[PDB]
Amino acid sequence: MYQLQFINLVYDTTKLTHLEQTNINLFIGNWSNHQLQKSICIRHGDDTSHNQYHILFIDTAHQRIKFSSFDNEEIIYILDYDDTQHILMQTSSKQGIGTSRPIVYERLV
Amino acid sequence: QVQYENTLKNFKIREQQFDNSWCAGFSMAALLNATKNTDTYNAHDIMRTLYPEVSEQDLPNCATFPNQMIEYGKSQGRDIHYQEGVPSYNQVDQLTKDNVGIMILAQSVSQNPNDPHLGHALAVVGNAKINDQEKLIYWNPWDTELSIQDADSSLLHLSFNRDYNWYGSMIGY
Ligand SMILES: [Cl-]
Ligand SMILES: [Cl-]
Ligand SMILES: [Cl-]
Repeated sequence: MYQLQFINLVYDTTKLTHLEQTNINLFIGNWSNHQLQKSICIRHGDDTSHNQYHILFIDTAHQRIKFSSFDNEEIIYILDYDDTQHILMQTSSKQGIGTSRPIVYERLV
Repeated sequence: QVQYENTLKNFKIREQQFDNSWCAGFSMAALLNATKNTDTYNAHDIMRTLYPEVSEQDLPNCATFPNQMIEYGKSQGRDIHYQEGVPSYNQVDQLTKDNVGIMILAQSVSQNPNDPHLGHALAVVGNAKINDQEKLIYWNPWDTELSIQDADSSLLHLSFNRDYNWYGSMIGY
């Protein structure tokens, strides 16, 4: 069995440009990494969701979003669009020097 | 074609960074294994040494501060100092021949003030002249191979199409 991380992104589309919304939407879905036996379920949640994360930055030029959870504000998640069936997830410590390898996740179905 | 190559004697890539923030542990471990001529340093153990209290479950998210880089160095019999900017080709050449390890401190290239900087540590391996131009040779813990930097440039073109600025170094490993 795999480990499953739920990422409920909480944000208000009325406040975003069409390009910002298009970029966030690139990441919505279910994704897996076989080497780590780990899967991620990325959804647009709401304020009563569990596993909430808030958006720190949307980089439309590079197709990348940064976000963090209220559970641990000291870790920043960075998602990068790779292609139609793959994204890259990276984590970085907010304090100190330390940033993971981008981890490739492939689209579940 | 390589006209001249100067690398740390016993440097070998032995482990690779995945889903953790231990790039400084990786870099220090590789530099120390190189200068001490051993295989007994490793990222996990170094980070554990730096964070004795932290649970195994939470260790992967621990990052490294400059003071820890210097103090860990000291515990291993090394006098570490910070130098701002990129080291010159001639400085790297001397240090490498003198079997002294250099850790790179790099920061992601930020798009605007609201875009958070990410910190990353790498290891210098030496220097070379390739097609008539001076280069520095480096190892990014994300990778299983070495990389080449124009000696006149602080802009690092890391794998996965990520650009970082080499803002300074910890010299003395
Ligand atoms: Cl718009
Ligand atoms: Cl929910
Ligand atoms: Cl910042």
